Amino acid sequence: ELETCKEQLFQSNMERKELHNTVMDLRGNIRVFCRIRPPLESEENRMCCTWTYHDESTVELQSIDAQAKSKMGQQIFSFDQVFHPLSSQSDIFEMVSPLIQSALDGYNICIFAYGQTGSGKTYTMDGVPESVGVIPRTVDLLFDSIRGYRNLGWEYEIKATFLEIYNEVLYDLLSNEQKDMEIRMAKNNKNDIYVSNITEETVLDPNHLRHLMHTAKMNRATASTAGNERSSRSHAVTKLELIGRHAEKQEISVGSINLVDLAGSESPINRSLSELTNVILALLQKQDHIPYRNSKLTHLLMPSLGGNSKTLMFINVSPFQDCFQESVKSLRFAASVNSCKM
Amino acid sequence: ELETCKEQLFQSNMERKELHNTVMDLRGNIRVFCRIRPPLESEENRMCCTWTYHDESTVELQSIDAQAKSKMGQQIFSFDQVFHPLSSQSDIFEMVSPLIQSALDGYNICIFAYGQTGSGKTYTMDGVPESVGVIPRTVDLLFDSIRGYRNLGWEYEIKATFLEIYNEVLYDLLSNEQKDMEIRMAKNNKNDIYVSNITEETVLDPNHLRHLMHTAKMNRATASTAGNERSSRSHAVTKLELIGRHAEKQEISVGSINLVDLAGSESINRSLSELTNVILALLQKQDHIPYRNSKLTHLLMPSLGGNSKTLMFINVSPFQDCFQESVKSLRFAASVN
Ligand SMILES: Nc1ncnc2c1ncn2[C@@H]1O[C@H](COP(=O)(O)OP(=O)(O)O)[C@@H](O)[C@H]1O
Ligand SMILES: Nc1ncnc2c1ncn2[C@@H]1O[C@H](COP(=O)(O)OP(=O)(O)O)[C@@H](O)[C@H]1O
Ligand SMILES: [Mg+2]
Ligand SMILES: [Mg+2]
Repeated sequence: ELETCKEQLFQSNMERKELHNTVMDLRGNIRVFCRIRPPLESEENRMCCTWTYHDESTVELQSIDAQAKSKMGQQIFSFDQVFHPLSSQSDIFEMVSPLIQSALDGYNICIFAYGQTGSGKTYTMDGVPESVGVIPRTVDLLFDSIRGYRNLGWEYEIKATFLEIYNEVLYDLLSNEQKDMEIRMAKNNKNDIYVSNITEETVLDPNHLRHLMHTAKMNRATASTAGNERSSRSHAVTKLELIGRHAEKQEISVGSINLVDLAGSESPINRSLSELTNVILALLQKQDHIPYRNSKLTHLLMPSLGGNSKTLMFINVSPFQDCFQESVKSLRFAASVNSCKM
Repeated sequence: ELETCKEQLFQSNMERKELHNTVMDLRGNIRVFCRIRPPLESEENRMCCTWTYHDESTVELQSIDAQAKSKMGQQIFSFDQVFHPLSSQSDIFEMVSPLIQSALDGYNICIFAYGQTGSGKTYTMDGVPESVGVIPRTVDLLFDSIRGYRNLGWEYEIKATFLEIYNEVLYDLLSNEQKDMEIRMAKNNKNDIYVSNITEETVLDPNHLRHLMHTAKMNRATASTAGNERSSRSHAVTKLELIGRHAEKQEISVGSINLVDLAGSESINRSLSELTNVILALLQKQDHIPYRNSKLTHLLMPSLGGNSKTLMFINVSPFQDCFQESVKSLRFAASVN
């Protein structure tokens, strides 16, 4: 008879699962966001732009130059939402926690931080000890959720791997034992991908994972020091694969989260950056063929840009005049996107 | 030990509830549908119209009068869905069943069948012993759901009341004791309404209620028999009130289902017209809704409110001679969304 609790507990969750993917689907599946960051004490003598916020999801930006102002015309863009200099980390996390539950439910996620250097990706994805980013929160939420699922029969296992992509070249950031990795078809799924030779530790709790994350950062030997042309010009893919198994019932749940702290989008490899973009738009257009294998980064995420996959995308921008010319570019991508979702 | 687990059930269900309403919301909350009925053996020599189906949620009608249709511009309308002559009762019910869940979760529902006489309203809401309508299936679905809910701690209680509105006059279809009934502010909710003197039976199962529905139908002894300007000119409000109580937790769930079998739409109309206004008035987020301008809009005031969910069926006849009317029916729909 208590089977009727556990069995119906198995059933309410099954229904909860569909309502949620349905909500997810109507809401989007490929949402684009914008994040604007407050200027720093070391930029108090820096020139801004004029941020006009027409409604909670649209924003127009204008060059404080009254002269150039004439030939530029208009600069107005909308998104599924917009975050302004007073928007907290916890704010941005609201837009993400749902996708986290989708992964536990068996769907692949992809959160990308994108923008020109200085914009705020690293701050967004990782954050800082004072105000943690998406990844740190994602982990806590992940372990909380997992904890509960036990009472339902599901035993979850997390499998983390951390790497970097610098010039169409992959780097395990968990080992210094310099090897040669390759993106290849997963043995039990020609559609899933697998990286050969990566360190794939199985997280034991927020701790063990915070560590691993630290390690990955160090081994990144982040020479943001001298000629940093490296870190600001390379992709950082953190992947957590969630494997849920229900014995005495069978069937498993497999969903993966891919937290990409993208390279800076500025100008004078871009092989990926550009390629990544094409792929994204190519989907929105239900295009027949997506060039996933045209770049190490799209090949690697191929299985999470798929059909049921859900993608977040943050465009970070600096509220500064000198940036402006870039700041606009970052947004245009956002504008070119939603023009396809039409 | 169950006290750590079953609580997760009340806790789980709770979240299902929150999500369903979220889906309901994005979907609509106020959806307008369209049903076209196929011609009968007694209409084989009747003139149809040109039913163009541009996509599964849009359709264009046209006067076979190459003469008239060349003088009108067009005849095109889209709904949240459209059902054609081949659409079954079970099809329509799929559009409804979700709202039945909302009811049990504590929201107010309203299903309206609407159109010119002879279009399909009575068929849709009540149906026939062969192909039952929305109301019959709502009761079955309502009792199944209830039956499972027990295991979650909730005890549900249904409370039916059937009435008719003829000329801004309310008739209790469950008693022949001819009394005077009034619409007034509920005691424990000034926004809620309560009719005085209505028989309010507490349904015990599909039977008890099917019975009551029959009674209600007999006690309707309309003039459709001898002077149809009656039945086909009055409103039939069936109302099931769902009250769920969770003891050893407190908290109750109060929701109602209002099944309205509207009166013919051809140009009394005090209500039918008013009803229309009110509907549209909501889609426009208007400041003040004139709920008390008609007997129907005042009875349903609480089930058209904020959270409230509303389904609107516009039945139409596939006939040339109905044409001019069939377009008016669709214009209302053209303005809703
Ligand atoms: N939202 C913010 N609030 C406060 N400081 C921020 C914010 N966003 C970015 N910063 C600051 O600037 C730095 C973050 O780097 P970032 O702009 O993420 O990299 P890139 O755009 O080169 O990938 C941090 O040292 C942090 O103090
Ligand atoms: N979908 C249908 N399939 C078969 N018969 C139908 C259908 N719709 C309506 N009818 C028929 O016509 C009658 C229904 O009346 P109705 O058109 O609902 O009323 P009004 O439009 O006057 O409110 C029934 O006797 C039924 O046989
Ligand atoms: Mg950075
Ligand atoms: Mg009728």
